[PDB]
Amino acid sequence: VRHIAIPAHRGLITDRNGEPLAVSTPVTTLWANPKELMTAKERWPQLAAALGQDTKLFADRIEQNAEREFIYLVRGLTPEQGEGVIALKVPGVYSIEEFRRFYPAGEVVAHAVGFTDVDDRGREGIELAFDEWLAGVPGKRQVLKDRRGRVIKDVQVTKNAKPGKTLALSIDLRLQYLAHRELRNALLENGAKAGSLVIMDVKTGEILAMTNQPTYNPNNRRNLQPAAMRNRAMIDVFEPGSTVKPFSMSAALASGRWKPSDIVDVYPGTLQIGRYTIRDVSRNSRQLDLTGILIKSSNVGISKIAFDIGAESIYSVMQQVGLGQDTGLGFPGERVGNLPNHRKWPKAETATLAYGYGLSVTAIQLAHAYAALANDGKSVPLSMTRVDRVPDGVQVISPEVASTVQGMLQQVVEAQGGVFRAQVPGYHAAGKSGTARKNAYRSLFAGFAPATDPRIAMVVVIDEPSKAGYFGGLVSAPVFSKVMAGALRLMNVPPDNLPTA
Ligand SMILES: *C(=O)[C@H](CNC(=O)NS(=O)(=O)n1nc(-c2cc(O)c(O)cn2)n(C[C@@H](O)CO)c1=O)NC(=O)/C(=N\OC(C)(C)C(=O)[O-])c1csc(N)n1
Repeated sequence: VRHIAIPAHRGLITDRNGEPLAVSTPVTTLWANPKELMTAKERWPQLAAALGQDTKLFADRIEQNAEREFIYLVRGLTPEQGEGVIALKVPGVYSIEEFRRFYPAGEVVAHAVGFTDVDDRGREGIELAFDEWLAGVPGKRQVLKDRRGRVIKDVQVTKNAKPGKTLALSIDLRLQYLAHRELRNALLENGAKAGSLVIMDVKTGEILAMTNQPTYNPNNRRNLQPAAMRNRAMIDVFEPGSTVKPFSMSAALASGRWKPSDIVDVYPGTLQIGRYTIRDVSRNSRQLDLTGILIKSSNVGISKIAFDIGAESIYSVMQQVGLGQDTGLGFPGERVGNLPNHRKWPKAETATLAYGYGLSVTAIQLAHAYAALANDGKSVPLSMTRVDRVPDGVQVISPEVASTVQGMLQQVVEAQGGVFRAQVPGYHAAGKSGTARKNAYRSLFAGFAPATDPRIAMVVVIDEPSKAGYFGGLVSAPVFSKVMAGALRLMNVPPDNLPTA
């Protein structure tokens, strides 16, 4: 070896407003030339001590490497700690200036941002996804050494290091902190195993927050529990159950065959389909209108609509809003779930599609589909980076149908017998609860606000709540209420439901 590499300064990662999320910090690595150390053995114990190493094990290491001209002693010290050991003047001890990431927000955005390894290479999250952008390129310095490997000098910088480039995420750290706190709070209030919360800008496709529990502090490389390192919002797939009923309803309203005031008879709350029985969560209904089917969350009601309009129409809307489909994000480990298709849809599969059973999605997909509904039926491609020019997007549901469904979902939140815990102080909001039997349950709420001129969509997933209440409208709805109330205020959306008159 006639060169040493010159590490490049890795690009700053910020939130959408320039708040630092991953910052390259100076550290110093110490290395030694055993051939030189072998001439200076009386110094070894002082050096061993400086390095926190056992005297005899350190001596054993040097002796075993006596034929080598390079070994690492320790990596990633503070500059001051490194200078401290260099100041001992032990022959054959040298230092290299390197970088280590610091993550100022720690566990709050750990799953989005990810982490680098000891060599400063991205290995999880955004650090990995945008590694090429962030990394820049190392330089090279030619060195002169004697025949024992003693470093005499730097001869010159052959190649200069090129710094990596700054990256501004879509995340709004203010919203990320709020979501993080409120998801953690709800997890603890419910004794739950895990959860995720996603907030999206419905107009721009930006992911404004994406938080999961459990989480981890990426600044601390000890312990490390891989289960806490899971970006569940992107990696965990789940059956969305009742939260997809608004897409079934969109298909119904688009077919020409259904209007909101139409009635379906769901008595006696079960419906036999050959060997399979559809069963409603509550079984105290006969006639329901279409908004009532959503309020009551009736699997029987949505199934009967599905039989009438056919599964193909429902599958198309779900596919178009992105359920079970690749997001087109860069993101390491992201899963796609599954939206089943059929050459010919049998009756059972038509019903189960319509109420979200036996298909699987991620929280990011579900939030993206709600964002399309909220954005007057126009889907904008997802982004984990700040969006300055908004892409054109794709009109997936007709604006009229989107408008009608928005209004129904506002009634789901606001009407008698609805999901009152999702109501957002100061604002009209809209959305739909779900509960999936995995007994072990996952509690869901998906929605957007304000209900007119929607601005943000949100999905809350609470995995295995362990108190007697486990329904999405009980467990996840209040998290939507609190997080939406804070997020809208932070975004300076004027309240559209303050008390009047
Ligand atoms: C939809 O997800 C569907 C039916 N379950 C729900 O709609 N849960 S919820 O919509 O979040 N929800 N339902 C109720 C509720 C319950 C009642 O007994 C009565 O009478 C009225 N409402 N609440 C309470 C709110 O009204 C308070 O405001 C809700 O929040 N899910 C399923 O069909 C699935 N499993 O169902 C359960 C009942 C969990 C089960 O079978 O054990 C399901 C769908 S996909 C899947 N794997 N499971």
